[PDB]
Formats: sequence, C-alpha cells, structure tokens
Amino acid sequence: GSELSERIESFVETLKRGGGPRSSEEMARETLGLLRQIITDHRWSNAGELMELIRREGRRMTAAQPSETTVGNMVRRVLKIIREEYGRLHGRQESLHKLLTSDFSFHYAQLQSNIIEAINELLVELEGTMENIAAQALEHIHSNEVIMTIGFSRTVEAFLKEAARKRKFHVIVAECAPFCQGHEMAVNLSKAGIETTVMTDAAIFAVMSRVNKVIIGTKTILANGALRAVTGTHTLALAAKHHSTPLIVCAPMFKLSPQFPNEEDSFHKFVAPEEVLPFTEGDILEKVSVHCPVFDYVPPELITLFISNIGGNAPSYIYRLMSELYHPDDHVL
Amino acid sequence: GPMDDKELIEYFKSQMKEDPDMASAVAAIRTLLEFLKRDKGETIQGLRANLTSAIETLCGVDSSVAVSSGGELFLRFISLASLEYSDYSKCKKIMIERGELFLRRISLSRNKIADLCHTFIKDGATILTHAYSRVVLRVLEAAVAAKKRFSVYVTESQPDLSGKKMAKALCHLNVPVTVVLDAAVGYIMEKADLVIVGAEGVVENGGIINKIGTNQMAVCAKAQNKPFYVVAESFKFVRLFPLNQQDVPDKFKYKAEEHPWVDYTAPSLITLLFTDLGVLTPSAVSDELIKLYL
Amino acid sequence: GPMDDKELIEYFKSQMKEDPDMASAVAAIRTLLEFLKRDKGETIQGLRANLTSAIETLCGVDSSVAVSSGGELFLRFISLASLEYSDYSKCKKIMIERGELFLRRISLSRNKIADLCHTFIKDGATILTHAYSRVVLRVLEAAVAAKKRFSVYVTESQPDLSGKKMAKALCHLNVPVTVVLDAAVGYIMEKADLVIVGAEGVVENGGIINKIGTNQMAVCAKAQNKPFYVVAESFKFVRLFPLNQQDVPDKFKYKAEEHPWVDYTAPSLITLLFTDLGVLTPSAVSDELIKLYL
Repeated sequence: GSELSERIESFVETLKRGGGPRSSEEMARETLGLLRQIITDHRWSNAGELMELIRREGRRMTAAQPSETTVGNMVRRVLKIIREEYGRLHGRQESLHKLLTSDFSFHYAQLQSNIIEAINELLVELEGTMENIAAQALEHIHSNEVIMTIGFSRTVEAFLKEAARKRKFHVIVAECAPFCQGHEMAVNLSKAGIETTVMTDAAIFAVMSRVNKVIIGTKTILANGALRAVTGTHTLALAAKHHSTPLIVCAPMFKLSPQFPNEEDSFHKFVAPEEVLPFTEGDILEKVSVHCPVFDYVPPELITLFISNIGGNAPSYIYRLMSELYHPDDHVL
Repeated sequence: GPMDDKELIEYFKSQMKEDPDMASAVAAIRTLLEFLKRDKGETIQGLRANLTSAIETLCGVDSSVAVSSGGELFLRFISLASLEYSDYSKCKKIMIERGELFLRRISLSRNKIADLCHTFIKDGATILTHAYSRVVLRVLEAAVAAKKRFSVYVTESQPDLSGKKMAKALCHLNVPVTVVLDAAVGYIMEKADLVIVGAEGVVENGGIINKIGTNQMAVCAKAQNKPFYVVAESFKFVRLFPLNQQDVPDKFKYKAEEHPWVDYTAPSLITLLFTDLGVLTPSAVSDELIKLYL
Repeated sequence: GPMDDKELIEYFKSQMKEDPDMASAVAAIRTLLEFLKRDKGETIQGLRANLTSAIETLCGVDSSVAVSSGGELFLRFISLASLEYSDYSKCKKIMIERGELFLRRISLSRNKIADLCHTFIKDGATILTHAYSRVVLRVLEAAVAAKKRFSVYVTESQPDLSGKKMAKALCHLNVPVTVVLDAAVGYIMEKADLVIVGAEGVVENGGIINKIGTNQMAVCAKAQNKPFYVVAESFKFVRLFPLNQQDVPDKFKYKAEEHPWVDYTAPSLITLLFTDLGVLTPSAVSDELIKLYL
C-alpha cells in the first residue's frame, strides 16, 4: 500500500531526474520487481482490472522518461504474460489463417500464482542473459581480427572478454563524445590483455577501411529492426555499410520495443548544451543554438546480425520475435 | 447449374457499379460467396470445381491481380473449412457464416490501414503518389482529419489519367496537390520527403504488383534514399515469385505498341508495408503465405 | 542598327524553317554571324554589346539551352579574335572567315559523331532511346548502312509526342522499333542492351541537360548496369554547374500543374559521350571548358 506507493514514486522521480540503475539489466530487474509487488499488494478481482492497473502504471513510468524503453518493455511483457495465463486458465496474433478460419471479466483463484511464477521464471532467464550472449563470442571472432566499438557497452565488453580467453585480436574503441565513455571500455579491455586503441568519432570513417567487423550495443530495438543507439552510431553504421563491413548488434531480448520509427521529436534525448559548448564561452552563447542529442536512429538495412540470449538472427526476422513477446493490443499501452 | 456465367458476370458488375468505393477484389469475393449461397450441390468436390470455374470466368471479366488473389484466398478458405467438418451440410453452414464474417472483416481493412499509416505523415511533409488509389486517399483523409498540413505530388498516369482523378479527389478536401508528368518522377523526387503507393497484388517475396509506373518511382526513391511505403490489403497476398519484369504473367500485363498495365517492384526497394495485419516488413508476407498453406 | 530585333527574329525563324534538319544552336550561330556581317560599327565594345543583346533576344525567342551555349561560344570566339588582332578593321574580316569555317565544322559535326558512334552498336542489340533526336537518328542510319541488325525502343515523350515522330522516322528506313510509355522505361530496361540519348546541353561537370524523362531513364539504366551513351555536339558545352534538379535555371525549364521541359543528368550516370571531338569521358568536358577560357 503506502510502501508500494513510495516505491513507485521513487522510481518515477529517479527516471525523471536521471541516474539510478546504470545497468539496463538492473533497470529491467527493478521494473519486474515493482510490477510483481504491484500484482501482489494491490487488490484486483479479474484479469481486466489487473491489466488496466498495469496499463496505468506503465503509462506513468513511460511518461516519466520516454527514452527508457526497458520499463515499457517490461510492462508489456508482464501484460502478455497475464494474457497468456488467462487464456490458458480460461480458454484453449493477426494472420491470414486467423482471418479466414474465424473477455477478461472471469475470475480465477490460481491465476495470481501462475502470473507470479511466470514473472519469477522471466527474472531467472533475465539473470543469465549476459553469459548466454557471451557464450557465442567464439563463433564470431577469429584469430587476429580487428573489432570496432563505440561508447561503453557492458554486453560487448563481456563478449570481447570471453572471446579473448582463447583468441588474439585487436579492438578499436571510439569515444562517444561528449560523454567519452569509450575510454572506460578501452581501459577495461586493456586490463584484460586485449590490445586496444583509443580514437575520436571523427576518425570512425578513416580507420573503417582496416576494420574486419563492427560489434556494438544498443539502447532499443524497434519493430522493423531499427536501432536506438548512442549518438554517432548512425555514422559508424554508414561507414561500415560503405565498406560492406559486417555490423553485429549484441543486444539482449529485453531491449526489443514493439514501437515503430514513426514517432518524432521524442526519439533522441536532448541534454544541457554545457556538454557541447561550455558556459564560459560568454556573450556568443546568447545567439547560438546548441543541441546535444544523446541517441541516434539506425535504419535496419545497416544492421547485419542481432545476437541475443536466444542466438543469432537477421533484422528481417525481428518482427517475428516481436510477435512472440508482445500482444498487438498493448503497443499503445 | 444455378447462376450460370451470365448471372455471375451481371452480379459482379452490379456490385462494382453500385458501390464505386468497393475494390475489385472485395466485389469478386462477394460474388463468390453469394454464388456459394445458392449452389444446390451435395459434394465438396463439385463445389470446389464450380468455384474454380467461377473464379476462372471472373478473372476473365477482370484481368487484375487482386481478383485472382481473392479467388485463391476463397479457395483456401473453402479447403480450410472442409478440413474441419466432414459432413457437407454442416460444412456449408460453417462456410456461409465464416464468409459473412470474412466479408465484414475485409470491408473495414481500409480504415485500419489509414489509422495505422497516417502517423508516418509529418507536418509540412511532401508526399509523392503514383496513381489513383482508394487506400492512399483514405490515409491522406485520416492524416488531414488529424489536423496535419502537407503537400502531395501525383503523376498523371498517361495510359488512363487516374492521376487527375486522384488530384480532384484530393482537392475535394482542400489538400495542396500538384500534377506532374510520368517523366517527371526523377525530377520531383528530391522535393518529396516520402513516397506512398498502393498495390494491386503483393507477391510472395514481399514485392508488389502495381501500375506500370511504380518501378520507376521506387528505383528513383532508392537512388535518393527516400522511404517507399506501400498500402495494401491482406486479400492481395499472391503466391507468385516473379524473377524479373518479363516473369509477370501475361494475363495481368495486358487487356486491363507494347503497353503493359502493371509492373513488379522488388522487396529491397520497399521500406514498409501497411496492411490490415499491421505495419510489416516485406519478409512478413512470405511468412504469412507459408503459415496459410500449412 | 543595320538589323533590327524584328528582322533578327524573322531571319532566325526563316533559317530554322528552310532547313528543318539544322539544329536550333546552328541556326542561332548562323543568325549571329549574319548579324556580325551587317553591323556598320567601328568599335569592338559596341560590337560585343550588340552581340550580347542579339543573343539575349534570340534566347528570348526560344528557351533552349543549346541557343545560349552557342551564344556564349560566339562571344568567346569574338573575344579570342579581338585578342589576336588589335585593329577592328583587320579583326572583322578574320572574324567573318573564321565564322564561316566554324559554320562548316559545326555542320560536319553531326556526321562526325555518327561515324564515330555507330561502331558501339552490335548485331542483334536492343537500343533504348528517350525521344526524338536528329543525332541519334543519324547514328542509327549509319549503323543500318553498316549492314547491322538491331531493335529499337522509344518512349512516347508525353508533353509532346516526339517519340512517335522518332518511331516513324526509324520505320522510314525499315528499322524494327517499338513505342512504350514514359512509365515503362524501368519495365523495358531489362530488354535493352544499351542506351543512347541526345543532349540539349553539356554542363561543366560532364552531366547533360535533356528532355524531362532523361534523368529517371539514366537512373534505371544505372540500377541494372546498363551502359548509358550520350551523343551531343561540341557547341552544346555550357559552363553550368547545377547541384540538383532545382538548381537548373528557370529560363530553360519552362516555356519551351507544373511541367518542366528539361532535366539534368549527373556525370556518374553517363558511360561515354560521343561528340565531334571524339569519344570522351565526362571529365573531358571540364578540361575542354577550362582550356577554352584560358
């Protein structure tokens, strides 16, 4: 009751003010725990009331920070789990087969336990996602390869660290300006014995002719296979496509969002201009427009392969995965 | 038997003329179902043969891809219904009920496509269209109803000036529109922000069969990195796999010097497809067709 | 002066009408040379100003790029002649004789282009052309005179059906030709082996200015790896650098909803150019223009 309300308010304020869970997996775990607490503590009779309550809470959390798609993905996953459990306990996707060959008000006592155990199984699968992704490193990295990365991705770091246990290769890291988090990735990889190079994004094209493949992380994966990545990733993808360099996206399954790139002006995250132009510039700041987008849109045609905890896939198959995780009626939320 | 070829053609033409908004495929499916209503048969084999002959003569009336798509979809529907019920009477009742539901569902696909596609139109955008299309008109109407401002370019479609008809229909709701030549596709491409076209038929690999000028516009949009969107209904999903322009069946090219009426556009030239199933990549059409046929 | 604007236009039109084979640029250059013949002036400054005004009037008569290119070429010729000889009296005779020789050479240019270009057509080839072009017609005549057998496809050129005129002129010498819509260039591209078109003007970077359907035709040829050959005379070399389609001067698009008459084709979409200077890459046009203007 009161404790749940305080937790929800704290989560919303943390999302609004930034910070909090640095790891995306940690944020997904916290969202799943909050949803589990909402299901346990709040009073509901049938599946419809629970779905409406979850929809309202997910709407609030999404409006708190629209750029954090993991919270909305978790809300939609919980809604799909609830729908599946209700259909299994009560009854027995849109397609041509369904079109040709032709009510959540009922209450069941054991529905809540099934929902809770399904959520617990989802959390358990979430805990082992990084190791599952990293276990496929050897199938994609050969001897004396050159790998190009941008920013600081923990999944890519685990990928490269696992691959380095048995193979020798070179890794080039571009500092994702202004927040040059690529330096941390470079020093972490160098601490593991991998030979690493530090360079600015301005050189991404220049060295791209000597890169064998590109391995990057992402913030969100759209329904068409497009990426919401860190800024400068679109340029890296274009440079890789210019040289036909394969581009690999190491992204967990919980970063898939059933949204489409139709939305505008809310995609990129705009932060204070101080990161790009310091306040000490003076008078010229009065008549200069400074914009600092944090995220970038990458079209699906620039992506070669998606590596997730379930294996490797092409972007053209992403829709099917998105059909297996989310109900089409929960896209609007 | 009942309702010979003359009555079938008369019913098809009457359904087309009474409601000009209704598409050719919808009218063909209505004619086939209303044929199913009065057959006076006892076996599913003769019913299937009679329906196949009815589809043959209906495609003889209209050489459009959509009519054949509707015929194949109806045949698959009949086969699926027969798969579940062995007795012919119960199967026929189920077929009539499911056909009524199918007609109801396909009668409102255009509105679903409009509601799912109008979001992709931005304020102040420049929309390029090829020829007359009820679905494109509906999505532009839905975008206008959303208090959005945009300009539209349309080609004249020299064989039959359906571009002029589309321009008048767009002026009807006070939309700034322009008419350009079929040779001005490349010239005006740099001014358009996105391209939206219809489709008479969606082939297995995700490509489309459309008016003769669609391929040029798709290639020109690809050469200038412009998005290419296709609005098409589910009942236009054909299990055809053309390899080039010459591989398109001749029954669709002609009778609808060398003046073909349709062309094929490869899936690699298409960004997204807007159907009553949703927003899909070209790869999803093949999955749908595979799932339909076991 | 000795010749007035009215009779200048009359002479231009009469010279065009008397010999329909001669191109607009050749007639304009002949009219300018005739104007220089009867000027009654004594100052090279007044001669240059009068020639500039005459070129302005002639370009006002017809809005073709070739006329302006010929005017600029004539102005450069006058400047070179003035540089060679300081005295105006001695300069005028040199200008007159050099202009006569220039007229002879620009008259022989078409046959030179045909002789140097007919070799690129193979037996059993399928040549795709866009609209009417006397240079393309002469090239195909020379190819036929070489006992070569080939087929030709032409587009109807919707704004004015010059494609039908080209088809009739080709049938005149018993050449198997076909007429297709302007929307069927992409459809028919896979049948053709190579593309030959004319050019109203050759811009600085090697691209061409041509009829409205040329750009999409070149893009479609590029998308299918088909060679795109351009036949153009030397007097159509203009120092213009259009960045896009909108960058083309408006005096050439119109008067010759919205209907431009010309488009620009980038040098990267052109394989080779056949001129009276020979077979050139698009990079050679810039070298020629740089060498001409010091």
